[PDB]
Amino acid sequence: LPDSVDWREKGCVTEVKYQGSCGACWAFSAVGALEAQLKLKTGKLVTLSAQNLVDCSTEKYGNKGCNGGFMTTAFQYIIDNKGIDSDASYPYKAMDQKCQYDSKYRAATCSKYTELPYGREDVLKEAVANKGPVSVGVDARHPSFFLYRSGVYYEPSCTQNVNHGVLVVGYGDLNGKEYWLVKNSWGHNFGEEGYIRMARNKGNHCGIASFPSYPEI
Ligand SMILES: *C(=O)[C@H](CSCc1ccccc1)NC(=O)[C@H](Cc1ccccc1)NC(=O)N1CCOCC1
Repeated sequence: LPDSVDWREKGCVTEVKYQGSCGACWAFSAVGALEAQLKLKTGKLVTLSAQNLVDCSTEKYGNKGCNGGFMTTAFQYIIDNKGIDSDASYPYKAMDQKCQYDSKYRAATCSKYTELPYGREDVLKEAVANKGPVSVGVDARHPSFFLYRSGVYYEPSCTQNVNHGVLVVGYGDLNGKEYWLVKNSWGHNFGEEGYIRMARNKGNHCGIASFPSYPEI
């Protein structure tokens, strides 16, 4: 397997988004994963509607809009719905709204999704190298997480009990410190232009490999 991967270099990652005061991290992680598959399958990079997920993948999917949700059930909604709209046609408002999905603006579909084995960083590495960006949950309930600025993030208080959905878009090592390249949804001002490099192969640090999943078109 390659020693380093960065899907941004292959044009498979859209601009970093900003969720604001809405807990839509799960929606952003899910569309981020599908946006990469869309680029790989059609040759075009389009940001997909996180709002579509927030407004439409609700109770039936165990999701609570701005109060939280799951990437896996978001993918199921896209499968059941037979599509998800473009972000351009269905903009993010950081608020719970009525469902306004319209197939006229469908920008992608999802036929299935895959869940990786609990805590296996080696399997996660393979998937990121061979399949593409992977949605994961991390333990971000530590003030050091939002205050992260650069380098490889390591928080001794972290645990494997996850609560924040993000997207792994690569991996590598910074002078010997292995890491996962993670795209967040806290805007361009967070971390390294919207990304955080999290410790890799350090005992499933922050639970990054606890619940990984990726969709396929
Ligand atoms: C992402 O932004 C959120 C935080 S929800 C709490 C909150 C914080 C700040 C403002 C408003 C609300 N997290 C989630 O959406 C997580 C994502 C996730 C996915 C997979 C594994 C771990 C975590 N999901 C949840 O918090 N919930 C899922 C649905 O029931 C409600 C809780």
